[PDB]
Amino acid sequence: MNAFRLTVEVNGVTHATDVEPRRLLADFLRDDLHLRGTRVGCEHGVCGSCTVILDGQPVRSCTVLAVQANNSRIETVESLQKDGQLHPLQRSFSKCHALQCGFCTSGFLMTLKPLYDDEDVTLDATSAREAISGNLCRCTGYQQIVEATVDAFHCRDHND
Amino acid sequence: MNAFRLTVEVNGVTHATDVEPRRLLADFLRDDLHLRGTRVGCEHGVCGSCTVILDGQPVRSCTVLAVQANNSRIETVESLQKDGQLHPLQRSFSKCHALQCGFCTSGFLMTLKPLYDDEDVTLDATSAREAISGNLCRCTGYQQIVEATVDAFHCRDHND
Amino acid sequence: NRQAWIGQEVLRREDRRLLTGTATFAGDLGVPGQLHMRIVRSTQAHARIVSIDATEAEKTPGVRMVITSEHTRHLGSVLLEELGYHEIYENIEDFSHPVLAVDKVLYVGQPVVAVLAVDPYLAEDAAELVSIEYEPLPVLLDPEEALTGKVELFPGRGNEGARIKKAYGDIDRAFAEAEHVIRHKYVTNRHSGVPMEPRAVVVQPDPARDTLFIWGTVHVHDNRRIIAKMLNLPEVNVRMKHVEIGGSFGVKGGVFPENVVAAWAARTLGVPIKWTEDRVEHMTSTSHAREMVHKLELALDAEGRILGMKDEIFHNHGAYFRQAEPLVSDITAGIVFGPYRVPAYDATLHAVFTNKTPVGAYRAPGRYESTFARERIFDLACAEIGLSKTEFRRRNLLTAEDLPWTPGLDIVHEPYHFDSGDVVKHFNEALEAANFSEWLEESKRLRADGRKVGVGLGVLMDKAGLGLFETGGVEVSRAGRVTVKTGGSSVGQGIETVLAQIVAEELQIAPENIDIVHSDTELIPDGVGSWSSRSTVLAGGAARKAALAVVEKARRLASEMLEADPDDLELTAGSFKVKGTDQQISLYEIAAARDPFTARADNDEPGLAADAVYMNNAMNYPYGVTLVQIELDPDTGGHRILRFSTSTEAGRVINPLTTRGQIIGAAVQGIGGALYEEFLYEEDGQPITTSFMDYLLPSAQEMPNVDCFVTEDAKSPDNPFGAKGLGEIGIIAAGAAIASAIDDAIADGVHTDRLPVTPEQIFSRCQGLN
Amino acid sequence: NRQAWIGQEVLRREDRRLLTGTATFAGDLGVPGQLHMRIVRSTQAHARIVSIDATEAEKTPGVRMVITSEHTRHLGSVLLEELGYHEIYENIEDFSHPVLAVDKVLYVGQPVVAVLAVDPYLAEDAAELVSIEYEPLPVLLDPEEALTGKVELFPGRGNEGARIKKAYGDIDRAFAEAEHVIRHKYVTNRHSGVPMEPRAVVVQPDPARDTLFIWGDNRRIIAKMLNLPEVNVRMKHVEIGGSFGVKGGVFPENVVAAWAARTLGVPIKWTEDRVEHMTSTSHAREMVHKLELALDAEGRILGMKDEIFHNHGAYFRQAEPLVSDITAGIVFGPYRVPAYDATLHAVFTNKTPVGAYRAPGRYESTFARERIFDLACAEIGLSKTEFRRRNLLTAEDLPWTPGLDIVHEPYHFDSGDVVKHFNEALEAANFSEWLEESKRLRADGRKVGVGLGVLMDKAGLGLFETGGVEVSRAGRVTVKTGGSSVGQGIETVLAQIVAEELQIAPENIDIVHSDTELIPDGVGSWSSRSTVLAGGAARKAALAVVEKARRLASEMLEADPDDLELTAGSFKVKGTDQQISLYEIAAARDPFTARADNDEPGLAADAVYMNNAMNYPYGVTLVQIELDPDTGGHRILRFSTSTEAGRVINPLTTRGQIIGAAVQGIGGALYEEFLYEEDGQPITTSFMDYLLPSAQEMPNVDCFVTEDAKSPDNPFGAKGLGEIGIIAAGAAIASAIDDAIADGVHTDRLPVTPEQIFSRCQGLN
Ligand SMILES: Nc1ccn([C@@H]2O[C@H](COP(=O)(O)OP(=O)(O)OC[C@H]3Oc4nc5nc(N)nc(O)c5nc4C(S)=C3S)[C@@H](O)[C@H]2O)c(=O)n1
Ligand SMILES: Nc1ccn([C@@H]2O[C@H](COP(=O)(O)OP(=O)(O)OC[C@H]3Oc4nc5nc(N)nc(O)c5nc4C(S)=C3S)[C@@H](O)[C@H]2O)c(=O)n1
Ligand code: FES
Ligand code: FES
Ligand code: FES
Ligand code: FES
Ligand SMILES: [Mo]
Ligand SMILES: [Mo]
Repeated sequence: MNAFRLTVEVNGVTHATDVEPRRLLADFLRDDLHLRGTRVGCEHGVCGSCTVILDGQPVRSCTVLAVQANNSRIETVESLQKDGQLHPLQRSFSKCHALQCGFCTSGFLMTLKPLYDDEDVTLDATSAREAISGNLCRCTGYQQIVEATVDAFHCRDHND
Repeated sequence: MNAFRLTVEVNGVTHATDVEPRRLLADFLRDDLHLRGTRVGCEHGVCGSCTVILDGQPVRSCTVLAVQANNSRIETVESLQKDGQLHPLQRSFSKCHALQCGFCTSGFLMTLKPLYDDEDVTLDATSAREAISGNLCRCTGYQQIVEATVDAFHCRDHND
Repeated sequence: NRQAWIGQEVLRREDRRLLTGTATFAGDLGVPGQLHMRIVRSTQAHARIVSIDATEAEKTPGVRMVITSEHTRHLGSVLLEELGYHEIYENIEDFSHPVLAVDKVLYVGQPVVAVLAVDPYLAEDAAELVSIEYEPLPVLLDPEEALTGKVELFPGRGNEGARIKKAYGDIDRAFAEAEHVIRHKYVTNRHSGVPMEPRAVVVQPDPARDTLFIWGTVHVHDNRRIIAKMLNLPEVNVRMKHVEIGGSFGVKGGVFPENVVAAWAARTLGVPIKWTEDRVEHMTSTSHAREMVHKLELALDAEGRILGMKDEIFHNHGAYFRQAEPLVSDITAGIVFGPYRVPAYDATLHAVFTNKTPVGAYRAPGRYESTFARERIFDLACAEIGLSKTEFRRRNLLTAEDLPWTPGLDIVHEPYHFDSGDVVKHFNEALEAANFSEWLEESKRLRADGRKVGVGLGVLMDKAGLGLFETGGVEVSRAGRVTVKTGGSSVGQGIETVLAQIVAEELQIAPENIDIVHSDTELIPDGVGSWSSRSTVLAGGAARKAALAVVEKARRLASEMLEADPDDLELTAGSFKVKGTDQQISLYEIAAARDPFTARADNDEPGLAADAVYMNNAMNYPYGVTLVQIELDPDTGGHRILRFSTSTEAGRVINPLTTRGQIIGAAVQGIGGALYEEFLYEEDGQPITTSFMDYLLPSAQEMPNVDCFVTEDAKSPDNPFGAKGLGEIGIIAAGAAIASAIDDAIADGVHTDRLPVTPEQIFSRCQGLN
Repeated sequence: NRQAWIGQEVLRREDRRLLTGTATFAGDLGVPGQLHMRIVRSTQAHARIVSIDATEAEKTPGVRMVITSEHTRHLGSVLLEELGYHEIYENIEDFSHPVLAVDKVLYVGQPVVAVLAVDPYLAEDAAELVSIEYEPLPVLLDPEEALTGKVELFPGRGNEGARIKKAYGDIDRAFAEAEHVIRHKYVTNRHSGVPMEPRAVVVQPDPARDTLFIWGDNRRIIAKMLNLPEVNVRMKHVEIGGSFGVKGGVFPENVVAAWAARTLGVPIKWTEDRVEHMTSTSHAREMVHKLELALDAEGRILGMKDEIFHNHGAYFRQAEPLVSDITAGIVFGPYRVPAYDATLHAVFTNKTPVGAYRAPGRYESTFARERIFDLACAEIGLSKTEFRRRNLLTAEDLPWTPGLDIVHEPYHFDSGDVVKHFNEALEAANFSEWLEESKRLRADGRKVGVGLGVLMDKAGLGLFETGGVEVSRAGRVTVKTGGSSVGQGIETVLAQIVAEELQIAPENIDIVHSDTELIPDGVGSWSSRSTVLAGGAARKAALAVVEKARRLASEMLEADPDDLELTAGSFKVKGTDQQISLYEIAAARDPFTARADNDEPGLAADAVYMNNAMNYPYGVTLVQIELDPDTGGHRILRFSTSTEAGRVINPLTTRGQIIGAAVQGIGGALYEEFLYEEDGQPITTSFMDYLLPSAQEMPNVDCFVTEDAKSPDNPFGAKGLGEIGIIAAGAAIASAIDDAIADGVHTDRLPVTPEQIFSRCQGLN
């Protein structure tokens, strides 16, 4: 009855495809743009994993119909790694054991990404906690993540 | 480049799908209709396996564009067995070891099907050979196939 | 160069899969021709049914079939659970629904009817159109009024549950000759694991009928054994494939109704079937836990030492056993005493049924609920005796001396016997050195116009061998790399890293070169699994004598390769230096040479008849104290956990970096249980906490800026390597210590019973000022 | 009691899969996110290149990537042959593509560039748009012209093959000490199998720090070239629709797929075009035979001799040159051959690389001999039939460890004919013969001909073949084997073998193979091998489970005993009072301290292995053709191939193999040849030019004629059979035709075209 043609930029690669309006962005970004990197846990903007970069701003791929994202830049966890070398955020996350299961990793990493890429601010333990707070994890809890993020921002700025 | 809306009844089941015109019926039936029973060996109406029932007449699914089958009944080797039981032809094909690889089985079986279902004729070794001749096999030497078909037609008619 | 790896902090091997997103999860899987199962679940808590109307569900296009009960009570057994049985008696049932029975409904969220459609959007589109008319029955909710049993769940009745009893020597005289005898009942909150990945299954049938592929996440992925028997198509042919898991905490541990419906439907259609759970569903369908009622009693003398201790416990199992057999209930009744001198005892556990989601095993099952009440009766006892909780636990902990201390409680089957083989040692210096590390006294010293402090101890039934065995295998290669097969399962706690170190240590090969394969039942026809903080000494113990089988297979084989006998230099690179210092043969070239030359270059010795690995009768019991201080805002209900420090003795920490994750992470799950998480049912029967807006998971800001870790490796147990289970030791005493602190900070009576501690309860200080 | 399964006509197990459409073939497989690979192949038979980089291919939307030699050449290196003998010269040289050439091109069909698209249509669409610059080079086509300069394929020193010689006894003094000496040069076809399923490969990577899944046991090479092991396999079971040894082992396409699947993490699917098959896959049969034969006045053999030139095509696939080593070994077949010189040239030309087509080197040699024989029977005039009767075997002089450098087939060690007596086969296998003789009643029917076949079936193979037996719970048994189901009903043969030894209906045995995760090691199914080998495994395993039961089911009840009545599916104890079933034992012993089965073949000291297994089958083929002297058409009126072979496991399926094999050979005798124009361009590329036999032309008649004489020394004494039907189909037809004119046995070049049967009135003049 109604098909919609998407023209979306995802992790650089532009896509053109017809989708039914009701399909959520999360489901679209996993099918058939087989980027399983984005993960889905809650179903109502809470779990965190859901989270993707939309037009530079982190939003939940799960409270957005795929159709609402037409003519926009989208980035997922797949887009951090640049030629084998893991993006520093990914490195410090492993250097500080900031992840055990895997689920709360797309969510946090993508939340932290634009914050990283922009020259400010520092992230100290207190301000670090407030940053990630929009994402839930059932394994860490956060202590090491908070420790992980901070480490990432020191090799970033003051850096020997 | 503009897809055609096709409507075809396969094995009793109706279907409605857009296909590009250039897609061969064989590839349509295998994908996404996911009836791998139809097999493709040659590419120009020779091998036999290719063969399917179109509107009651056995034709090659490989010299026919899928779009050409619109509003028509098609039957494949999948449609033979009904409720666990193998259709008499399949049963006698095993009784006489009339197959070895598997490829030249859809082809022969579907060629023989309408011939079976219609009350005439008998099939004697000589007239049997001429019937299957439209299909090639590289394993049996036809000897057993010719023997297999005949058996099928005796339990059919003069049945005890 | 004798490079050591065990005990070292090495970055995980799993990390990169999950960071890049190359790793596949159950929901991530796609198979052409897929059907998408959606499940029509119950909307009544207790009801018998007439269901015959899926007509307009069957007639909406895109839907291939709707599975009713009549399809599945067939063959179509009812969910068996396995050994640990005796059995006493009996079993059926629960098992769950176990698969959609066309008669009665025993809780909201129970599977009744499954649909099968092309996409999951259309799947539940048709799920709505299914109509089932109900006869509402009366509803059971309180565990105590379950067994005072009118309103019986099973018409066969079918006495609610199983009654477990354990009791030493002469407690009649231990109590009768006691000065202070203390009676109080405690209630624990109903909460679970609620991991981030909901449950998900994918089944692809090989319609050649030979086999069946399950990228489902069935949590002992070597419990195809159930599905096999159920479907009567055993036992290979049900070949299980490896998938990553997004956390389980034992909550996902085992076979579900969804697992079998999919598998059945897959088999009889020759069509792949995919299933992906709602969060909402997860909250009403995935196994529950934690709900108990703890009547307790104590016998004490003018010294304050223990003489007698116990009364009845009511474990609310929900509506059904769900490979959630007395196992946990049996464990609970075994260790409500913890690591204490307890001369005698009287467990009378009543595992009972109610109209709630069937209870499974949450991280440290039955031990969070027991070490609470135990430490909530000890704290209460110090109020009447008069003197410190610190110096009560301090001198009637676990005399040793005593060790080996074969208890002390029962009649000791935890879970079978006999134990407690507490050959592992000094009970006290933990608590002593744990407070000499270093604060406690320093802010009992509080100018305390803010608030106060709390404690609690936890021993653990945490290597549940299982008994006898666990499989493992190591393989060297022509390409430099090493492969390890194991019966373990990466729930995401670092098995694939720990084992790699264990193998690295013994083989003298960097843990980078080692890869680990698990939960792929074609390579691994037999394994036990991963539950009850076990997989290291068991599956790591498998990896050892595997890697130790190659060294002989290799060093022996290398002496034949050159001509030198088995003595040389000392022999590691990993390679082979004879002499000092001519020539060498690498460990890989040895393997590459054993090609089709009459043989084979590998090992897989665990195990045979008279098993291997061998871990039998007695498990190790790790013990640990949690220390907490909380501040509270009294004009509202708020609180800020000012300090937190769990400290647990456990011989041989294999990977310190990762164990820290397992301690801190768990501890937080404890605070979640202590102050946030409760499944609330409305008095009529409907679940209230179904979303994430209701069920409160701890977030980043509210958590302690640090959980300090005090672990020491004194007294290694004797299962070489002398190591302990640690994957649960975080949460054990997290509930009791928070509770003690809250009561200490108010401060009235030390009189808290029911968890969690809601902000409404926590202005009973508006009363204090009034 | 009980009944017997082995040697009985049991309806095979593979049938139902194929009849219904449940059966999966590599081409039927689909995987989400798939890339469809189309390969841009050579259009020059011989040339160096200056390729484009499309660009115009990569530009077409839906194209993800285009693989040139740039990618695949670093690396892996050139394809890698096999074990492990033959490393006595040093190739490369060949192998094949390998994996993609940007230096020289050596045959029309050679993979140059691979594209990767979303559907297979866009693949061929964009592959066209690739443009390759060529510089043509002098084109080799004739095997003789190959070795005598002046044109070369491997412009270094190489340069054109391997030289394989075999000799002993005194050849020349035998040639000096003889009255009649016979010479002639025979030339043979170029066929292959041309099965009904073209080649197909699907690869799925586990991109997460892991493996590759492959559908289509020589994992071993791909693993090595990619340096991806420890495998890390993971070859998955798919049913195959005709190998005939053509689908062989490793192709260039096989490894490109794996490389690309690995370095992308994207499912990759490849299915071969028929035109591709006829120009890309294992060719065979192309041989030249110079033959010298020495005779006494009695007419017995005193020695054979001369050169053979095998046209290996452009490269060394498999065989490597296993086939070329074998051929030089058994041109003498089943005969008294005191001594001979056998010198063989494995040479290269600008043609599709050669593999091992059904009975490789046997169709070829068997022609040359039974044609140099009919020619002696012309020049001495002695009867064609009783020549062979006078001059085959040494009835009494067995074991017959041969003369010349023998056995050496391919190697180590011995060997000889210990298989049953030769002649009372040829004698006894003449039901119908001498009254098939009564001709012409002056007419137009003309033909009668004979051919003889020894086969190095057996080719140990070898040294072993893995197997395994699992009994568990639900009333079924699962048998794992190293072999492969290719259409010969292997899954059935084993099902019988096991069923017999296990006392349980074969309808209850399921057979698993070619799932490398499950089966960590194994050989395949080559030169008529597996029934003795892979069956000897299944026996060894099924013989182990019975001792696991009938000794540890002794303890489950009382007593030892140990007892009368061994099995009827169970074990009634010490009389007919009741018992434990065989599944019930297995049901009991799983979580209780052990596991309930066996995979006894084998250990560090091997198993099952039937060790250098000799095991030579033998027989005759009998042919009566009718000719139409102008037109030159023909009607094979009567046909009967004969075979003595061990025990014959299944009479029904064995008949299929024999009959089936013959038609392939008859096809080779009068229908099939790969033709090439002067510039090296392949001509017979479609199906209208390459004529496969059809239902009408083939004899309504094929007489199964098998005899169980002395069994060999490999348990239940059996033989290889899937290759004997074809052997003599060349030699017998040709002799039948020359008898059919007549003017005498002077035909060499196969096949036999009707234009050649235009000796019509060059018979009248
Ligand atoms: N890096 C590590 C990991 C584990 N261990 C210890 O060695 C053994 C290996 O772990 P395992 O045998 O898998 O322990 P369990 O089978 O009990 O599972 C781990 C434990 O802790 C967990 N940690 C988890 N972490 C994540 N991210 N996700 C889950 O689902 C987890 N589920 C669990 C569950 S369930 C429990 S009970 C455990 O005793 C553990 O205490 C260790 O010393 N060092
Ligand atoms: N029902 C049977 C089948 C086989 N045998 C014999 O026992 C052995 C088991 O078969 P196998 O080990 O597979 O023999 P090969 O590996 O040589 O393969 C069989 C033979 O014959 C064939 N038969 C085929 N039939 C079909 N339909 N399709 C193919 O691709 C086939 N490919 C082959 C090829 S290749 C050859 S050479 C063989 O020696 C055979 O002669 C038997 O006694 N009874
Ligand atoms: S599921 Fe979409 S935001 Fe948590
Ligand atoms: S969510 Fe399970 S590890 Fe962080
Ligand atoms: S392949 Fe299409 S008709 Fe034979
Ligand atoms: S078995 Fe290969 S075509 Fe009949
Ligand atoms: Mo657990
Ligand atoms: Mo073959």
